Amino acid sequence: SRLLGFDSIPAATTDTISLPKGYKSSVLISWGQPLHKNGPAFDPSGNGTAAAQEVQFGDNNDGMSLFEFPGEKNRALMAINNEYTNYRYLYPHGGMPQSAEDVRKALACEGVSVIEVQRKNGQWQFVQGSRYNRRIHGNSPLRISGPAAGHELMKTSADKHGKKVLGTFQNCANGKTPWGTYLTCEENFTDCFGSSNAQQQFDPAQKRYGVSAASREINWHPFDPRFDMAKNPNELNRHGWVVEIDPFDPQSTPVKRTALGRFKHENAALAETDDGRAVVYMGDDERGEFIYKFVSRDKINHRNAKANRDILDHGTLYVARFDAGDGNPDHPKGQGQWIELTHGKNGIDASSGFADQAEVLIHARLAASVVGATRMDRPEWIVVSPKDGQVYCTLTNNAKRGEDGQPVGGPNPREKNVYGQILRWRTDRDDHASKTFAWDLFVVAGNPSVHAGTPKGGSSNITPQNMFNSPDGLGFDKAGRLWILTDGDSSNAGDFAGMGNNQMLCADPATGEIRRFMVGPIGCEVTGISFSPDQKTLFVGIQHPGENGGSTFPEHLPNGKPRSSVMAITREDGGIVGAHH
Ligand SMILES: Nc1ncnc2c1ncn2[C@@H]1O[C@H](COP(=O)(O)OP(=O)(O)CP(=O)(O)O)[C@@H](O)[C@H]1O
Ligand SMILES: [Ca+2]
Ligand SMILES: [Ca+2]
Ligand SMILES: [Ca+2]
Ligand SMILES: [Cl-]
Ligand SMILES: [Cl-]
Ligand SMILES: [Li+]
Repeated sequence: SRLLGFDSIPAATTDTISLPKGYKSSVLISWGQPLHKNGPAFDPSGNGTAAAQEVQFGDNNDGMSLFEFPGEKNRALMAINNEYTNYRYLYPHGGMPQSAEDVRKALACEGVSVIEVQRKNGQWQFVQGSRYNRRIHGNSPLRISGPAAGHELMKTSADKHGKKVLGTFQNCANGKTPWGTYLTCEENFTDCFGSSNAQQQFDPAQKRYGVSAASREINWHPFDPRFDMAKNPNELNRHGWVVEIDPFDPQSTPVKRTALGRFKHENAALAETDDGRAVVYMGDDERGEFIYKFVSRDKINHRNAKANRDILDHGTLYVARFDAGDGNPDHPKGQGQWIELTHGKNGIDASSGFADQAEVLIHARLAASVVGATRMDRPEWIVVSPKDGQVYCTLTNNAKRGEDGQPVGGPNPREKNVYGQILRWRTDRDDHASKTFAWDLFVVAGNPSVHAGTPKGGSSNITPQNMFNSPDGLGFDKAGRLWILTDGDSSNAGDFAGMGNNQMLCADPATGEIRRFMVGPIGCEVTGISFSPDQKTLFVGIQHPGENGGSTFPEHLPNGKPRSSVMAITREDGGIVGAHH
């Protein structure tokens, strides 16, 4: 291959970072790092306060973007998501929150960490004390904008006007706009809500989004009533959005962009129509949910960044339908289309339960079911090639594929899918404004050591050497290499025998060739990817090392506490990461 400059590494089970010959890794920043001058040191005992956590790097770092600093090649800003927390390590008691301060501490872990990084002797390092350093967390004051701002469904007793919301949490992955802003995506936000009424009767929209009275083992609602559906049911509507942040303005108020719809947002991939309007491809990460596309009303003003202030408030939301494909067992190919989610179109009207467009966006999942969107195997990250504009989407797995309502077909070709696949599409005429596209399965993950000669063995670009499961994250570099990050079963046993710990692989989109590049430590997932502008440093996140108690990464102190970290990968020779030596 022209693009793959390293040899595929073996799978690993060690509590370390494994890389190819000639590569090195360094910890850029870890959960708990104070961001400001004289800030509170990380306390490995768990006794750190919620107020200190609000000024420290958040937990479980996930999607991230790097922004070049105008006029200074040795500076950059990074906006890094903090998705959730690990109660076994957050609290001294190691269990569920026991107080309002414990709840505040968990909310402080989540959100976004904006940091400055500087280079000295080729090595990028965190700059504690930079004026750009900032935490945006679960209790931060945010604004709501777009078509659902101010709607009755967005009003609560604490916010009677439906335009001011506390926090962004469950921040999964990201987007980077061409107007210098950062998009952060609220994914499993519903897990945080419960009810003080164990017999609460949830309405169809609440049930579709998966809320329950017990919460999904988060248990904030007994201490903070904002999360108690018996008292503040509309608070559920004020989360599950894409949030826009300006990393260069530390006093700016982040904005929830309701025009992009409400669902369990994984990431937000940017592209542009041939007539210059912004496009945002978005996955809803839940078994049997959909893939969405937002197209702005107005043209992007590339040379006047602030003229795009509210470009994401006006536009059109679509959802995908994919056909059955050609039935190819290895490389199925087909067509699909984008179906508009607008009140008064495609059967979305009062006869199907939608009074206005705000309700269509707040309950986008329901409107998408009305129009006949294709139920997918858990869409996670979406990326757009900078070389040819083709779009790539992980479909991480779907243990329920084949049950009633989720038939096997087209881009979801296997029942009880434990491995996942990567879906690709090419917008017609290579114009992102097109309502139709051609699709193919770029890779169908599998285990040819266990299941050779069967669908569970994967596609022919999968071998026992490079095999992996549950692709989640994706990233392109400027050369056109496609980086694949995994969040799968790390047991290295049964269906996952020989896959080892979670990992990162590199692929050539034009040939389908995939090589394993990095293996992460015990209990982690590999998530978050960004490159330095010169492409000589690849930044990648190690999330929840030791989720089940088997790691001390990265400090490796005796009976130590593992910490999610952002790693800086470089070549010892100083060349471009992934390229030939
Ligand atoms: N109690 C429960 N009921 C229903 N769905 C659940 C569940 N616990 C987890 N899930 C969902 O099942 C899927 C698999 O769970 P898991 O925690 O393994 O996923 P994950 O690590 O992929 C989450 P993420 O998408 O943030 O990376 C996810 O989509 C998760 O949201
Ligand atoms: Ca993910
Ligand atoms: Ca995942
Ligand atoms: Ca995960
Ligand atoms: Cl179709
Ligand atoms: Cl573990
Ligand atoms: Li253009």
